[PDB]
Amino acid sequence: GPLGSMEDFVRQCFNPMIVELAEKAMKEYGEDPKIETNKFAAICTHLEVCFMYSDFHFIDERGESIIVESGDPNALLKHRFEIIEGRDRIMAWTVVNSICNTTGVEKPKFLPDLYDYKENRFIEIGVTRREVHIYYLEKANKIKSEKTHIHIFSFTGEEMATKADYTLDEESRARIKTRLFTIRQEMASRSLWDSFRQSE
Ligand SMILES: O=c1[nH]cc(Br)cc1O
Ligand SMILES: O=c1[nH]cc(Br)cc1O
Ligand SMILES: O=c1[nH]cc(Br)cc1O
Ligand SMILES: [Mn+2]
Ligand SMILES: [Mn+2]
Ligand SMILES: [Mn+2]
Ligand SMILES: [Mn+2]
Repeated sequence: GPLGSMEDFVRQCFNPMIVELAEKAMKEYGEDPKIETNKFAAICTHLEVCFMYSDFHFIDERGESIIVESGDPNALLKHRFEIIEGRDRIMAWTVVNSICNTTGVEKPKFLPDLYDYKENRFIEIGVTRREVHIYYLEKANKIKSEKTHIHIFSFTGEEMATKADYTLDEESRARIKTRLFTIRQEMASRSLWDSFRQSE
């Protein structure tokens, strides 16, 4: 088949909000999305997974975690997760500091992806085109904050999480895995996958 451009793929297959946040992040770190294109797709993918991990998860009036998949959550519901990824540096640390000095949870050395108000911990999300165990160890060795929970997804459906604690129900994680499989399949139709996989 014809070889498509990763640029076209990203713009067609991700929400404009996600694409814009990804471009802003790459700029901040001095990478050009029109040149590091496999990286731009990876950043979008990771951001989307962070959002999906958060979606539909609330804390109810009794303080219990619940799932609301309709469009309207009753006004008394609280989002279960704080999303750190996607924010610029200053705002991201502002949010982390607020959580920390409030909940008593200790300050991570690197910006994590999420904070879980049910489990009372930061989460680092990872999305890998390689074996989940290898990537898990890489993340763990990088942060070693060792209060930060790590949850790794691969494009082929494997997961690895700290202490075999997967935080979410199967259905939620299935949504994420389905999305990753969709991304892989579409890239493959455009002959973009092989190179995207090998670039990590
Ligand atoms: O948190 C980030 N680190 C590095 C890159 Br490139 C993009 C991010 O959002
Ligand atoms: O937290 C992350 N930020 C950006 C990238 Br690319 C990967 C991450 O795990
Ligand atoms: O995730 C990010 N979003 C925006 C900026 Br600027 C930097 C990030 O790491
Ligand atoms: Mn809301
Ligand atoms: Mn970021
Ligand atoms: Mn992050
Ligand atoms: Mn991450």
